[PDB]
Amino acid sequence: MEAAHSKSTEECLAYFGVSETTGLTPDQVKRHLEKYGHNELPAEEGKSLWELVIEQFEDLLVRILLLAACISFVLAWFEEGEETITAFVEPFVILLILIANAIVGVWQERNAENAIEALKEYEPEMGKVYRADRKSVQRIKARDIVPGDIVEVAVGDKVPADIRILSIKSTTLRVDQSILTGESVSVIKHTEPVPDPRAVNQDKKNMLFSGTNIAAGKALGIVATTGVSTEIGKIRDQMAATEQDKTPLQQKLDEFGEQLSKVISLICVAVWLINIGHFNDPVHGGSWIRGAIYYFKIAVALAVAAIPEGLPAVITTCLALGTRRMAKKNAIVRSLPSVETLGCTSVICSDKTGTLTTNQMSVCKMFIIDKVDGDFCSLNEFSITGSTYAPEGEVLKNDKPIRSGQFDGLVELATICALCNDSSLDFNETKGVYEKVGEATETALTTLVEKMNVFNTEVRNLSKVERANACNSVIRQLMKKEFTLEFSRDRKSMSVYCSPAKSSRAAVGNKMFVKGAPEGVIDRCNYVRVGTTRVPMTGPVKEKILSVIKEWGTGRDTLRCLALATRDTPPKREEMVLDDSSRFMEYETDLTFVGVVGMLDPPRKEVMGSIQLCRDAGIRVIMITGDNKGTAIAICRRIGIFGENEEVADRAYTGREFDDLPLAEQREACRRACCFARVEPSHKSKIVEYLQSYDEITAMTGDGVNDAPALKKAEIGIAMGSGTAVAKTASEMVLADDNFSTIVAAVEEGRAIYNNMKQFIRYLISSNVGEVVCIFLTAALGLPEALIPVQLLWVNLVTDGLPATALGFNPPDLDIMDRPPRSPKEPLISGWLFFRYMAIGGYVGAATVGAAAWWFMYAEDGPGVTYHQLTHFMQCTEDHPHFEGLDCEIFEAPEPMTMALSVLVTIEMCNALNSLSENQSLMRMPPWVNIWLLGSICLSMSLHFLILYVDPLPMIFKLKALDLTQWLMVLKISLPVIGLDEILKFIARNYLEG
Ligand SMILES: C/C=C(/C)C(=O)O[C@H]1C(C)=C2[C@H]([C@@H]1OC(=O)CCCCCCC)[C@@](C)(OC(C)=O)C[C@H](OC(=O)CCC)[C@@]1(O)[C@H]2OC(=O)[C@@]1(C)O
Ligand SMILES: Nc1ncnc2c1ncn2[C@@H]1O[C@H](COP(=O)(O)OP(=O)(O)CP(=O)(O)O)[C@@H](O)[C@H]1O
Ligand SMILES: [Mg+2]
Ligand code: NA
Repeated sequence: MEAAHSKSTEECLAYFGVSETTGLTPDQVKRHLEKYGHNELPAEEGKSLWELVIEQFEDLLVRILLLAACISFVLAWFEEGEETITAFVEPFVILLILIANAIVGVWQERNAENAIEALKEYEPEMGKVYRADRKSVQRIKARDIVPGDIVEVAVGDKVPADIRILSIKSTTLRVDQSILTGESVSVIKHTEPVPDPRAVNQDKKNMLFSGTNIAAGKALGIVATTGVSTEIGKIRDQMAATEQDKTPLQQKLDEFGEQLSKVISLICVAVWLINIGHFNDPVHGGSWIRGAIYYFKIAVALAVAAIPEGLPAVITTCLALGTRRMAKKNAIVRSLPSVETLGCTSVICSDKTGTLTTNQMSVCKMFIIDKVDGDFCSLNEFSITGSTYAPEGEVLKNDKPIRSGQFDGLVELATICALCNDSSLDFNETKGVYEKVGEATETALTTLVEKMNVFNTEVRNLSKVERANACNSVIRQLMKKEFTLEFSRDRKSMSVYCSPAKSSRAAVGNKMFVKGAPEGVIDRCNYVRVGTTRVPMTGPVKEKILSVIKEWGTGRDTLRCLALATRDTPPKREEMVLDDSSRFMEYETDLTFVGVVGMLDPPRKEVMGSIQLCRDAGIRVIMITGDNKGTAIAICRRIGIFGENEEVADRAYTGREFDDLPLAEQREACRRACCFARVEPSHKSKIVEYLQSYDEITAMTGDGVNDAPALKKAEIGIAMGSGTAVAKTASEMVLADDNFSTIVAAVEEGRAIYNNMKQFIRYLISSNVGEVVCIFLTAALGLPEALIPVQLLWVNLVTDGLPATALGFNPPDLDIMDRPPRSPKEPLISGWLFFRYMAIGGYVGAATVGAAAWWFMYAEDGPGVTYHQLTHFMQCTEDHPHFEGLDCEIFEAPEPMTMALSVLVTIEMCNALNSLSENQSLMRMPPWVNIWLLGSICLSMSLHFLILYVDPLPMIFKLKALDLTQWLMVLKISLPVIGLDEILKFIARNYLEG
C-alpha cells in the first residue's frame, strides 16, 4: 500500500504489478488479500451485559455492600420463624439498591455511542472494480477491495478506499471531502503527481479518500491503501490509541472508597480489641454463640452506615437537571460527568471563523490605481456598506456616495469579481432573506457586484428573486467563460479564461481574470491598470499597493484582501493544458493589477465580552484560524485575545513556525501562546498534549473527522451544532449555535453546578461519618443496637436524599467568574473542614446513642439500669434473677430506636441548613435563601412521620413517639448542632481566610 500521491500513474501500476485495462488476477487478489487483509475497520467492542454488571459490581463500595447484603441475608434465616419475618427486608433492600445501579449502568452505557462506530457510517457496502476474470466492471463488496485493483467511481458513489487516480473519464472530477473537514465545497481532482511526499491531504489533488463522496464526474483509479491504513483509517487508530482519564470527582470518589474501606476494617480491628476481654473472663457458656451474630449483624450496620448510598442518585439527578439547563443556553452536553471538568477548564482553544466570527463576509473596501506618473502615485480607495449578502448598500469616496460607473478601473474590478467567481446569490421566500449559494468569500464578491452595478442598469423595477443576480448576470453576458483554472494553495489564486460576445466587446477578445492572495498575484503583475489605460508596474506603485494591503489586514480593520488582475493577452487556447494544475501559475503571469478588495468576517457580538469573562476567570483563550498570522494577530487584538499594543512575537505561531521548533521550545510556546495562524493536520492534537503536560484542563473545537482525534484527547472536545456527526460523537459538548460565547456560558454553569454539588456531597459524606460513630460506640460499649441498617438506609436514600438534592439548587456565588479555575487536585474535605465534620459527626454519634440509651435510662416509659448495667443486656434470660427482675426483651424495644433515629433525622435536617454555606452563619445566609431546601425538609419530616404513623411501616420501622416529651427530648438533643457548627464556623473570623 504505497504513498501514491507523489508517484506517477505508471509508477503505482508497476508497484502492484497490475494492468489498468485488466485489473488484478485471481491470484493477485488472493495474495494481496492475505498480505493487506480485508478493506474494513476492526469490529466494535461493546462488551456484554454480563461484563457490564460485573463492572457495576467492581466498585470497592458496591462490593462491601454485596458482602454486607450476604451476611444480613445469612442472619435473616438464623432465628425462629414468624416473629422475625421482616428479617429478609434488610438483605432485600440492599440488593435492590445494588441491582438498581446495575440496572443503570446497563441502560446507561447501552445507549451511548462510540465515535469509532460512527466512522463505519462512512464505509460503503459496495464498490466497483475491474479484475482479470471479466471485461465489464464488477460490483463487489467494498470489504473485499484490495490495494492494487482498479476501481471505478462516479457521481454519488461513496469512495470505498484510498485511491490514486489513474484517469478521469468525465470532463471534470469533483469531490465532497467534507466528512474530513466539513466544508461542503466540492473539490476538483487531477491526475499528475504531487511532488512533496509529506503533503497534507488537502493538497493530494490526485487522490480519492475512502469515505468522501463524488460530487461530479467519473474516474478510474488504482487502490493505494485500504482498511486501517487509509486516511480515515489512520484516524480511527489515533482515536482508539487515546485513553481518557476519569473525572477528577470520579477520581476523588474512587479515592474516598479506597479509604472508606481501610477505616472500616480498622474499626473492626479496634472493636475486637475493645472487647478482647472475652478471652480471659468468659467461662465456656451457652450464650457464647449468640455473640458472633452480634458482631456480624453489627458489621452490616457498620457497612450501610459508612456508605453514602443515596449520593449516586443525588449527583446524577443534579447533573441531568444541569444538563437540560445548559441546553436552553445552546450548550448540548453529552456525558453528565463532563459538567464538572467543564467547570474547571483552564484553557479554551477555539476555531475562529465558524465560532469566533460569523462567517458572513462582505467587502468593505476597494481600491484601484487612479494615477501613476513618475514616483507620484495615486490610488482610489472606496468604502461599501451592507453586512448581509443582501444587494443593499452604497459605494462611497470620503463617505460620499458614488456612481461606480464613473470609474473605469471599477467596471473591470467588477467584471472580475463577477466572472472569476463560482458562487451566487439566491433569495428565499420562506424567510425572506438573501442566502449565500457558493462560498462565503465569493458569494460576497457577487454582493459587491450588485451594490456597484457599474452599468447603472435598472434593477429597482425588479423583484427580489432576480435583484440578486441582476448586475452579475449582465456582466456574464458581455464575456464568455471558456473555462476556469481552479484555486490551489501553491499559487494561492484562481483565474477564468474568457472570450467576448462577437461584435459587442471583441476589441481585444480573449481575456483572463484572476483573483487571489495579494502577494502572489501582485508579483505576477508586470502592469497596473489606470482606468482604461495600462502602465508598466513600477517600484513605487507596488509599494503603495502593498502598504494599503498591510494596513487593511494588519490594522484595526482586520480585513481579508483579494488582489485582482487580468492577463491582457493570455496564451492561446491550444497552448494550454487545462487538466494538469502545475502550469496554472505560469498561465497566470505577466498580469496587470486592476485593484484589490477587502472583506470582513465580523466577530460575534458576544465574543468581545466572553473573551473578557475568561480573563476574569483566569481561563486562557487560544485562537486557531487559517488567516496569515499578521491578520491572525490583528483579529486577536480586535476581540481582546491581545491588547492593541501588547507584544505578541512569542505568543503567536504559524503552523510552519511551530514545526521548525524542537519538542522543547515547542512545549514552551504552548503554555504561553494565544494564537495559531495556519495549523496543519496534527497540530490540534499536539497542542492539546503540551497543554496537558502543564496539567491544564483544555477545551478544543472542531467538526471533521480530521479533528476527532484532538476532540477525543482534549478534556472537553467541543463540536459544532452544524458540524459532522463523527465530530459530535467525539466531543463531550455540542454548541447548538456554534457560538464561542456558548462555551464560556457553559464553563460558568459548570462552576455553579459543582459548587452546589460540592456541598451536598460534603453534607451526605459527613452524616455517614457520624452514623458510623454511632455504630462504633453502640458496639464499643456493648449497648443495644441504637440504629438499624433499614432505618439508616431509608435515611441515606430518602430523608437525607431530598435535602441533599435541594442543596443542588443553592444560589450561585456572585464572583464565580472572577476566581481562577478550580484545581482538580483540590480535595472536597480537608484541614479545618475535616475537623468540623470530625466534630459534628462525633456529636451525632453520641447524640444518637445517648438518646436511645436514654429511653433505657432516666425515661418515664420503660426505665433501666441507671448504673449502666444495661451494657450487659446480652445477659438477661440467662441469670434472670441476677439484677434483672423484669421482661428480658425491652432491649428489643422500638421506642429507644425510633429515638436515636428521630434525633439523627433532625440533626440532619439541621446539618443540611449548616451546609447552605461552608462558612457563612445562618444569620448572614438564612435558610429561606433556598425555598427548596426548606420545602424538602418538610417533605422528609412528613415522610419520617409516615414510617411511624402508618401501620405496615411501623412493623418494619418501629412504633411512634409521644410528641411532648419523647419528641422534645429529641430537639434539645439535635437543635444544639446548629450551634456547635455556627461556633466552629465563626472560627473563620479568628483566621485570615474568608
Ligand atoms: C464516611 C464515613 C466514615 C466513617 C470514614 O471513615 O470517613 C473517613 C474517610 C475515608 C475520609 C474522611 C473520613 O475520616 C473520618 O471521619 C475519621 C475516621 C474516624 C471514624 C471512626 C470512628 C472510630 C472524610 C469523609 O471526613 C472527615 C470530615 O474527616 C473527608 C474526606 O472525604 C471527601 O472529601 C469525600 C470525597 C467524596 C476524605 O479525607 C476521606 O479520605 C479521603 O481520601 C478523602 C479526601 O476522600
Ligand atoms: N475563491 C478564491 N479564488 C482565488 N483566491 C481566493 C479565493 N478565496 C480567497 N482567495 C485568496 O487566496 C488566499 C487563500 O485562499 P485559501 O483557500 O487557502 O483561504 P481560506 O482562508 O479560505 C482557508 P480557511 O477556509 O481555513 O479560512 C486568501 O488569503 C485570499 O487572499
Ligand atoms: Mg478558500
Ligand atoms: Na475529549
